Amino acid sequence: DIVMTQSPLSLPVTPGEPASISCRSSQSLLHSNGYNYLDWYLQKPGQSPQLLIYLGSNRASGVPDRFSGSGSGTDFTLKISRVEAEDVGVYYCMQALQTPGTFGQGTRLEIKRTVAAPSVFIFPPSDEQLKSGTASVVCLLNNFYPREAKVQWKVDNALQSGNSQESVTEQDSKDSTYSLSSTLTLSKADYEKHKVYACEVTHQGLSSPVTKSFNR
Amino acid sequence: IQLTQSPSFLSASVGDRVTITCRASQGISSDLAWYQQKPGKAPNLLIYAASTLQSGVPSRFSGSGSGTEFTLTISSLQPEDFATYYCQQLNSDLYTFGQGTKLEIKRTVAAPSVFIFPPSDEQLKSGTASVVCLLNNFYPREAKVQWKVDNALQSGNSQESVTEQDSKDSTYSLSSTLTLSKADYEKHKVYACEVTHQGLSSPVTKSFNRG
Amino acid sequence: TNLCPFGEVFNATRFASVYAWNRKRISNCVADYSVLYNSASFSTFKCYGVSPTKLNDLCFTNVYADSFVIRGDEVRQIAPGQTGKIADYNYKLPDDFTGCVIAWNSNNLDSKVGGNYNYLYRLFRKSNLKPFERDISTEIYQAGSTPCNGVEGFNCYFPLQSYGFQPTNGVGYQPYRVVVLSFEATVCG
Amino acid sequence: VQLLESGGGVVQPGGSLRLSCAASGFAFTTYAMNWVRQAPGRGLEWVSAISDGGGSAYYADSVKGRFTISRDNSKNTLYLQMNSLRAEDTAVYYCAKTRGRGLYDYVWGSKDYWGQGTLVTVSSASTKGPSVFPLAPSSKSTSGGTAALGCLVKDYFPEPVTVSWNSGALTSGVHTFPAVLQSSGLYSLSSVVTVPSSSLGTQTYICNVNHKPSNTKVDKKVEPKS
Amino acid sequence: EVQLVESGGGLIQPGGSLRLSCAASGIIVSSNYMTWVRQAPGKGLEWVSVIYSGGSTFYADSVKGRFTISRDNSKNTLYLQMSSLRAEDTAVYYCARDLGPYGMDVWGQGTTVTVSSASTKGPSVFPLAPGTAALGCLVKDYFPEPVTVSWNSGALTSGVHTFPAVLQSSGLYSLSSVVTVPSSSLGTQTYICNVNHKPSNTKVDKKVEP
Repeated sequence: DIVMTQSPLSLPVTPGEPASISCRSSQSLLHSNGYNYLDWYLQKPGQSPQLLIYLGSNRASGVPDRFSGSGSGTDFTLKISRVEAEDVGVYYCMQALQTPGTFGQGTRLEIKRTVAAPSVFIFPPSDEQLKSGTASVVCLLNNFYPREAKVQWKVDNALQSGNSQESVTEQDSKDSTYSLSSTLTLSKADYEKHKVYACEVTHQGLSSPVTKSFNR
Repeated sequence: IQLTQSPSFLSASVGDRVTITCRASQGISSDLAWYQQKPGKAPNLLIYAASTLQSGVPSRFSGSGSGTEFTLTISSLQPEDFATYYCQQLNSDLYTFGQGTKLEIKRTVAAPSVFIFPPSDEQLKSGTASVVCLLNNFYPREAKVQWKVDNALQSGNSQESVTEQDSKDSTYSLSSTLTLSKADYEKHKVYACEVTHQGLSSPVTKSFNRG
Repeated sequence: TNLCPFGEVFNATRFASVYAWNRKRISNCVADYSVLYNSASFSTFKCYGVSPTKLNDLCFTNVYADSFVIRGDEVRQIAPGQTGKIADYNYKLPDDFTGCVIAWNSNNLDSKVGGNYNYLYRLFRKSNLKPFERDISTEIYQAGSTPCNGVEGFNCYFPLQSYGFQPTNGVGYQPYRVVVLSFEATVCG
Repeated sequence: VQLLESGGGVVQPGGSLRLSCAASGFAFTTYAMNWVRQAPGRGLEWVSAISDGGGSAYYADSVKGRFTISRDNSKNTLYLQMNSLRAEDTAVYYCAKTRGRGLYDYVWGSKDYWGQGTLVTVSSASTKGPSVFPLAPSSKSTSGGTAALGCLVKDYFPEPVTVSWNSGALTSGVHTFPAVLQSSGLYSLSSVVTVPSSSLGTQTYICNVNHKPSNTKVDKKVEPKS
Repeated sequence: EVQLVESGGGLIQPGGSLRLSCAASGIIVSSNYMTWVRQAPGKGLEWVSVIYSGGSTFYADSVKGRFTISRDNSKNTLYLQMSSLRAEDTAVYYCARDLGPYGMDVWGQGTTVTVSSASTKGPSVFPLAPGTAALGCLVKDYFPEPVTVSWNSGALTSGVHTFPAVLQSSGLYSLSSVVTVPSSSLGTQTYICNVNHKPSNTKVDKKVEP
């Protein structure tokens, strides 16, 4: 099997700046007739891969002119002359020569933007979820940058350790922001033994951490 | 088969989304192409098979359509994108085109700069005199030009010429040519070119005196 | 003892692309050549030797039924002495053709919503076919000076193209099943 | 050009399923086709390719024997039969058409258009349609402001679950979150959306949760509390 | 690399005849659908003629029996023989490689055929004499088109405006080329307009002083 290694695996870029991703193969990919059997695929969040470059430096149909591939034999480069927010995704190289088609590990292209504070929101349990025995308090962090933030669950001013779960979206293609949710999952029994549920959130776009709360 | 484009003329600003359509009269599946023609140049292929971008063409062009309704979209207009655009039926033994759609760049108002040029003496030896008024770098396209010999509005002895849009600031230029014989050129002294335009709070006049 | 089996080629469920046209031979039978001419279900029924009536008043050495699909607008090329993309690169009748061409609109079977791309014609070929020649090659066609080295791309075209039969097509651009009868003793009237 | 994929769901380990890919808008009979797979958060790995009219087929050595790829040109459909399935074969499965038709445009090579993707999960099963619970609008006023409302989709198996809002009319503001696996092997995701705080009185906000592998289309109106 | 280069158009008397060439490189003319397309002043695109790689030839009805399309493979050239010319054959003629489902992708730069009775006349080129100042070149009374105007043999192209030719009552053309310059350039720089009128083989360079 041909080994493909890209570098780097994480490419943070500012819109309007160039980006460039290097691929290297263990075996030469030159000529099955004079061309380089190297392809570049992009996978936007939630979508299928799309072809960008084939046979080394040929732009696929409809791919923007800002995309370009170069190199020969064993060292290949994909270049984005000007990165746009809609370019966020994972970029894979692939060899198209020998029978086991093999890809690189992928290059996660993250988009750098101005610091944005989240809007925080807190959601009480459904009643129909209490006709089940379990209660889920939910905290939402909406449209923030960068992805670095943690939220602390407090019940009656008593911080919580083992109930929370977190989920993050991937970088929005328009705003370039992130959103995350955190779900406290308790039992009707212990949800109803308490009064004030806080969600305390610390991020780079505040000095004072924000705290949203509801009383039962 | 006959191909009808609409609008025939169209105006939009840098950055707008623009959409042109082509109606086919019988139903041609996906066999449609779009061409751009800059003034003085040959057509370049933009789209083939209704939606496929031709290699090299920027990605702000795109086609959709099938059957009898084809659409050409420029998602974010550029100053260089003024041209005439044509559809074409592919796989047609008559190679049928549409009538064309002329696209112009809309821009903020720009007032003209006026200049007036007495005839050359090199020219006056031949018995015809050409007085030339220049209006430079304005928008929108047309202004009124009034010639005054002495102080008498002329009529029926002038000709205008306009340029195409400039490819980056999108302005126009204009030359009015007043034409008379050497005899009448020498009957009068004050030659004036009065210009009315949208960027002008009042008409500006440009004069000179024979001698 | 029995009918020539024109139900095998006329009422056949699938038809062939024109570049790879099908051909049935017809031997040792008798063929009622006026249940086709008096059908009236055929948009086209031309003959080029002698008449559809005096044809079933004769016997021949052997009879050929060539079948294929084309655009209705291209049927005018299935005839001796024609030119165009179909007569040059796909199916070519000889100047001295003795036989009958039959064609009917087939838009209900061979058209599809979204286009039916299974019917293909040959678009690119350096030189004209000979009469009754079948070319099924798919070698990349070299349109420029540089050899293509087996890669589809610029000046390096796949030779077969698709009729994208969609139902909303104008009738000249709709699919037409065609059958050609050739005559050169085994079958008669 | 479309590559719409069918099949997919759960199959008990060691068992068998068949993916289908229905192609439209292109020659198809003239092109080679591939299958590519992605394990959740793991990168792409190629699986198999088949030529123009069957005839030639290739496979990665990890699947030679159990997986067989075929196509039927008359029906414009590509296929992938799977056998002896593991937990290492749980993945999203992509059909893709190869770009060129020249000899040296290898049948396993450049992949021009890819299908949506169909997820095939493999485990001692659990196949339950979810409980949908409202997430009650987080108000500050109703003259103005912005409010967040949403849908908890709790306890489901397998993946995926799809969420739409007002059946598709509402799309700006929407964040559907990546599912999480909890202490039990059940999944849970939240969808949320931001809307003008003032329009909570004039427009009805319904989330259309469609977990189809348990035929569980649910349509819960989400209304405020106090 | 890949280009079509045409030639052969000009002034021609009605009922007369004229032949256009289209030299190709990169593209092999005998291996392609080559078409001729024409565009009449201010009008749309009209297909004229096509020649298949295998030999066949087709014409628009307005042109049958007067035009002949052909090629010389040894020089990789396409030809349009035009005979018995009419006044509605005045146009810019383009050659173009046709690719069926992909469109016409390669075009020549075009050649202009002008069918007229009138006589070639070369222009007289008088000057337009002069912060920003304007100066310019008046190209009067020529036939037919086109006149080309440059300024210092290309050394000056900024602020240049060359208006399109207007037809006068006499039936001759006139245009003017103008340029804007800083006012202090007048007594340091030299301003020379270069007028070529290929049809009468006239070239004129004229210095423009205050």
